[PDB]
Amino acid sequence: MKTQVAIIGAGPSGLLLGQLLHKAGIDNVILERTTPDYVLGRIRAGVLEQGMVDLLREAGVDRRMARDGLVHEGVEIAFAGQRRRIDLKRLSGGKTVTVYGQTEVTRDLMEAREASGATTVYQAAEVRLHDLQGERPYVTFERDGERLRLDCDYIAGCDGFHGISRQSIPAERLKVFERVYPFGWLGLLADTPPVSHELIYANHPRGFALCSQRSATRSRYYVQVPLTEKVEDWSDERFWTELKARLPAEVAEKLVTGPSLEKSIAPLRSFVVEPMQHGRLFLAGDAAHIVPPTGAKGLNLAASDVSTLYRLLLKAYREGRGELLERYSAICLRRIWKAERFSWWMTSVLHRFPDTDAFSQRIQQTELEYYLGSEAGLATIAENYVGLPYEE
Amino acid sequence: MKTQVAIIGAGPSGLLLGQLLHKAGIDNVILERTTPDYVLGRIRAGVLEQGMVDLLREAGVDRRMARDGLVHEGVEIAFAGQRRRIDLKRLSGGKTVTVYGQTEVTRDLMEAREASGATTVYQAAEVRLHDLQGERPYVTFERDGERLRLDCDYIAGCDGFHGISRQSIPAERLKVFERVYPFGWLGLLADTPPVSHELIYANHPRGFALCSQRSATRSRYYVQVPLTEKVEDWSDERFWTELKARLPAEVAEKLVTGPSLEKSIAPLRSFVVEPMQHGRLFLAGDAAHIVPPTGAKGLNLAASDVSTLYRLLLKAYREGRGELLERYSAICLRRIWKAERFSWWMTSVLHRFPDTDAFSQRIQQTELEYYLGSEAGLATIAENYVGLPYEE
Ligand SMILES: Cc1cc2nc3c(=O)[nH]c(=O)nc-3n(C[C@H](O)[C@H](O)[C@H](O)COP(=O)(O)OP(=O)(O)OC[C@H]3O[C@@H](n4cnc5c(N)ncnc54)[C@H](O)[C@@H]3O)c2cc1C
Ligand SMILES: Cc1cc2nc3c(=O)[nH]c(=O)nc-3n(C[C@H](O)[C@H](O)[C@H](O)COP(=O)(O)OP(=O)(O)OC[C@H]3O[C@@H](n4cnc5c(N)ncnc54)[C@H](O)[C@@H]3O)c2cc1C
Repeated sequence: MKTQVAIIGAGPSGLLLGQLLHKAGIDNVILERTTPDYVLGRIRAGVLEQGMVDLLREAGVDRRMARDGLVHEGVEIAFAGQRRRIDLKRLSGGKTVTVYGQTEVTRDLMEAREASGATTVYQAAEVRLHDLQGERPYVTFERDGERLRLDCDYIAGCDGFHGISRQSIPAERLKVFERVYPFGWLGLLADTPPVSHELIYANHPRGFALCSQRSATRSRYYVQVPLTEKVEDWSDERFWTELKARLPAEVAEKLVTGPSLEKSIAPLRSFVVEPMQHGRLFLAGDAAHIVPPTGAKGLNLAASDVSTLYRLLLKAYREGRGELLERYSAICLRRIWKAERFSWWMTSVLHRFPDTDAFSQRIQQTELEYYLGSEAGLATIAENYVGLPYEE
Repeated sequence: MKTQVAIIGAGPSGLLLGQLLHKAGIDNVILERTTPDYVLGRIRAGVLEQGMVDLLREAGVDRRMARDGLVHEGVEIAFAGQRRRIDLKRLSGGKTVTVYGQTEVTRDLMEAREASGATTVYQAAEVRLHDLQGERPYVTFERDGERLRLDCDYIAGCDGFHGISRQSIPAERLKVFERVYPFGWLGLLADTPPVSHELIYANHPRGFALCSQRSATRSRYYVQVPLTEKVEDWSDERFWTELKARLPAEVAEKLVTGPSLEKSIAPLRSFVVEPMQHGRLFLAGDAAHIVPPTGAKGLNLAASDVSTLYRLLLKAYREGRGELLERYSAICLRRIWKAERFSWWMTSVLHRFPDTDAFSQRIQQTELEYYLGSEAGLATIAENYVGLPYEE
């Protein structure tokens, strides 16, 4: 079989890239290691930037989002007995963020692809990339015991952190930057009304806590835990008690608790690889970089990578301007590094780090006091939170 | 579940390590991504060093090998109209090599493990390593939809070039050395009597050819092909004609051809990673390094890595000398680099390289003439071919 653009991974990155391209008349095939069900079981993201929202509208998959999504105009940070609200809309110049789960975005994209008739091969086992530096690269994979070959012009590696794409580039050609945090996030999804109409990020001595949501009757809560914890050691009962302990009393007493639909621990890390392409292979999303969930940038950076790749592929196919693809990494890395710096900053001021001396604790507290009390400080959080502008 | 040593991959490396350890009283669990059948379908190696042979005897899996294996005392190199034999036995000081297929070695090891009652989990999907730098590392995997956790003290990554082990070590902690050759080997396994009682490595203007065997009625032939070739473009008919064209007439006319049992193309590469361990994780075999098949060192280097790891694990468990494990990489890398240099040398003097000027062609030919005509030159090939001594 042959196609123009072969896409590895049917998560939001690949599906969004594949929708945009198909819409523009560029044939693409998506190869996914697992099943649609497995993909749909990942809870993950809840916060989307305006740029992600417009990209979904452009891809023609925004009906359900425009209806069910919640537009948020502010967020709250609670520390040292105080609760400070950041007016994102006012401080960022009218920009806002949208709360719509990643499961929903994925489901909408999967349905739009299903209907369009575009090719999608699930349970594509043992995917291997070949002739990346040639003019005719190809992908081999196993479907029901038989190994097929897919010929293409370009390959978009949208296979996540553990995908085959990044591994297929000669190690000596990549420079990795990584930071692993000494804690993870224990998340709990419940069918209960959220405790606030906006998100509450909390720095507490016992550790970080976050009050999020998915809709008016579905909440998502998180608490910072050491990497040595096991999810089975955390009953719903234990989670609620711990969460309550980390929140302001007035917030904790208004909390409607209930049994969990999902519970899991996500470890935290920062990771960037440079460059993000090799020959005819271009990395996008988690395949190229990871940001701690604190700044809500992962899925959103996946979106800007995809918007950039799509627009460069359009010029190549439509305008015969293939030389432009060489600019992929430079354009993306600029936005990636700034979003990494913000996610790193948020993570450092909101979490409890092991082995912290007196001076550092005081500086962490002072960072919050200064940034949340200065009009200029608030603006730096707001513009970064809503999302820095996409480069052209 | 808990065990002492968790082993990733049931190829010869993991099975051999697991047999040795079990025999010494150290419990180990082997996790394999595929099925026993898939493992048994890989043809691969045919030449074993004396050190590999003694290691199999020590592991108590040499009955069938001692019976069916063919001990070779010499090899032949054909170039420029000449056929020169290297008397390995005489030039290396009595050492020889043994021809016994890797499929057989694997089958013998699998049966010995089956009988011993030692744990082996096939179709162990989505294997992930955790807490490598801790005192209690663990492995998570999926077996029939359910994700299990395996606790252990040490983890031996014997999962090959594309395994999860090497990928689990922080990229910034490893320094990769790699060379990819512009050609691959098209191999053909036939149920016919070999053309010679010894192997024939041939440098011919059309490219490299190799006459090997598995037994008195089963041969293995190879011809050098560009990376752009597809196995389906090579009929048995086309292979035999090409092979015949690359061999000395007297050899080519004695050739008994026949339909193929197996046909495949293996690309050539040199690859070394330094160090070969991280915390409680130790890499072995193809997971740590790849050598072009020309010098017949891959499986053999896997054996010395395993012999070293086993002996260091024995001191740790039996003698409480865990500090010795830190020496793993230094000991192995010494043997690896020398076997890499030899495999690289063999590859460069026996193959046709694209874009070679007149001077280089003459030097390649002169290398053969000198090394095959000097008693000292012959000895350097012989001692390296039989295998350099294992370090203690
Ligand atoms: C707890 C948590 C909270 C988060 N919150 C936010 C938030 O509020 N906002 C935000 O922007 N980000 C957030 N993120 C991040 C976001 O979820 C990820 O960045 C996003 O899922 C990345 O999408 P991707 O398409 O790049 O890959 P992924 O979602 O990982 O999907 C990659 C796909 O490729 C497939 N694949 C892997 N290997 C292969 C192979 N060899 N062959 C074929 N297919 C393969 C995988 O099965 C998978 O389907 C959060 C993440 C977590 C963990
Ligand atoms: C054409 C050719 C000829 C050769 N000739 C010779 C010869 O004559 N002599 C010689 O010494 N060498 C030779 N070699 C090399 C030799 O075959 C390899 O070095 C040897 O197979 C390495 O063994 P290993 O156990 O390290 O791995 P492998 O044989 O690759 O096995 C690794 C195992 O790990 C499994 N695995 C992979 N990923 C995972 C995962 N995520 N989870 C669990 N399991 C996983 C794989 O399924 C596989 O079963 C030759 C190779 C080739 C290709």
